[PDB]
Amino acid sequence: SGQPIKSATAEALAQGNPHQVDFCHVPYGASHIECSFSVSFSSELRQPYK
Amino acid sequence: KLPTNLAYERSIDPSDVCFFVVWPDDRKTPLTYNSRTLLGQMPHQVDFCHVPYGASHIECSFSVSFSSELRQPYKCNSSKVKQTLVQLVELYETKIGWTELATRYLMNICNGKWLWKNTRKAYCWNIVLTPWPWNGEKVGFEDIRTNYTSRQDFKNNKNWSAIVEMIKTAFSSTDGLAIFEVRATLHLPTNAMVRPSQVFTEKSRVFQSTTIDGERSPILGAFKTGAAIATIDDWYPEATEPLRVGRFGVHREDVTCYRHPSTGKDFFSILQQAEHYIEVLSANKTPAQETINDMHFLMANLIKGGMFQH
Amino acid sequence: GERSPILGAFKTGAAIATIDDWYPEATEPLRVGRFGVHREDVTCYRHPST
Amino acid sequence: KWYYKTITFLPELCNNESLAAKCLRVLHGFNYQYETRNIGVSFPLWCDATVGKKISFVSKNKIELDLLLKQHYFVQMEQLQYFHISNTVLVPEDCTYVSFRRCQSIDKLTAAGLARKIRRLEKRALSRGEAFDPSSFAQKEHTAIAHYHSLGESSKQTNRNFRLNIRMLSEQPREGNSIFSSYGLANSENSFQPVPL
RNA sequence: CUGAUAACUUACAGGACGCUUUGGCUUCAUUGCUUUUCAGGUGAACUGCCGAGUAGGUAG
Repeated sequence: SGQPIKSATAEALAQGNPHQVDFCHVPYGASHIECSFSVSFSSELRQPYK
Repeated sequence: KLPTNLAYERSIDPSDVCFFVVWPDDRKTPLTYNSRTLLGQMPHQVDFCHVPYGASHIECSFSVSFSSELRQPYKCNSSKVKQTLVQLVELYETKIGWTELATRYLMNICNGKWLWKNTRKAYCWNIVLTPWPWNGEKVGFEDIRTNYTSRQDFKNNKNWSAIVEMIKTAFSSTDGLAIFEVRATLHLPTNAMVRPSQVFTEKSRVFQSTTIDGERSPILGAFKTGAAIATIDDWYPEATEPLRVGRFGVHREDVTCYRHPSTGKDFFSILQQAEHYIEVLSANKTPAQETINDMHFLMANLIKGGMFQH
Repeated sequence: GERSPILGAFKTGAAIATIDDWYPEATEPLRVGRFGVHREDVTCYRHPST
Repeated sequence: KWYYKTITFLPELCNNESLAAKCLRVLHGFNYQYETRNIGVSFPLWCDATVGKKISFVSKNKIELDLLLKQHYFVQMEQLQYFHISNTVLVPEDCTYVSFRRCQSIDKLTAAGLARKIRRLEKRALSRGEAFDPSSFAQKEHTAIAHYHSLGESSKQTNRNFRLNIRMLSEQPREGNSIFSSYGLANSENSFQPVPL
């Protein structure tokens, strides 16, 4: 739980590491977001499947 | 300590900064830019973004949300350090209130720190906040070079106290929220350079763009404009300027970093003394020498905050 | 004919089934499971020893 | 009946455009004491990047060709050996005939250039009526340009930093006597005069 | 300085004729991947002119 090899210098910890990420945002001038799905309830709990 | 599985969620949430050219007929069009390529005789794209001829000024719009994710960790794994960190946050909140960090965060939004370079060689730039939840008029800051220079220039009691509080309550309350919609007006000289955010391209000047009304426009980043608001860290050993809040106080312009683990002022050296900071925040008086200024830094890191795990 | 983000069919099933607040003590509802695991707290409540 | 004195740049590391521009500045200083338009540019080692270490001054007369190459600048870069002037040899019959053309269309693609162009069009729309919208003048989105190796030139009478930007192209080995210009040439308002390289 | 010293296996050729693999079939029940991110043009390639002109040229 101590310090590493002196390769983690004040210079080396300040090198910019790049990540790639998927970015989703609301486009400028949009009114709002509409989120739609469907759900169905049934009686599969009355009787075991096997 | 560092319980192998510990994450926080960010408490400040900025968006992309959309640019508009507003015309002498007070109509606004999305600012568009040129992308030249030198077709070398028998890849190296370069972008140029200026204010088009006979334009009134530029409008820069984005939104920022202050929320309450710093109270409890996202994942913690350990029913020992969870309550330690929750106790440390609420002991901070009660002993030394959210005023300092709230003010420091809010000043960067109200002075156009998030424009980065576009305020250089500019005549007049004004900032209008639309806060939420809010009952009254829009908060206005007129030409921010002459009459908004120091802290006291902002503390003109007209709205300042009404918008600092609501950032304190956001960090105080469970499911606390404050949403600011920020709009800046830039009166630049004729045919002046606009400096938006640049795409990485691992190895000249490709810009980060979006689509507005079916035409591409430069955006000046989302994480870019978050780095600007979080330039509040001037507690590192001696002091020169405010750094962007990291774990190892990284300066980007020169590729050194202060708060190096050797100094014992990085986040992981200060965090591993949480159990200590619990007892000094109970007894009168806490000094604004290194202990308060470390609690500021620890909190600043928790308003940010990814994974503090090993 | 355009790529759109989804929020998932199994994740929405987990949101609806976040009702389990009957576990030994009780603080907030869990995803109904066999051993009622907490995802935030990496521990499992409702563990067979209980 | 053309001769050539190729001046090569010896010092092993140097900017070639910084020298070529200066050489054409001293050519431009000449042709004003002696109001003549006879002398060319002839960049023999013009590659795609770093125009080569030598430049000649191909012309007919060979009395002005060597009049201007003794003007205490070319001479002063001779004792300190950064230049190597030739001995005014004649051009052979079957040579490669190129053409170094100042375009000036590249200067008016720069954002400043576009602004300057729109401002002029705004001034001489004094065929009066509608004050035409500057709104309806946008840089497209994309420009593919080549090749133009811009030389660091500057004005004398006004302290303005311009940039003559010049293109190589080779055909049609004969026209004029000669024609050229102030900064050497293959364009100025009359000619596409070749140069024997 | 060799189980030493020397060493021509050759010539010719017809594998053919015939053939039915088949019938039958249930792979299924359950499911949260998420947390945090600065790409970087110190100013610099300007001002005109000709031109009906977002055309095409032009001096310094």
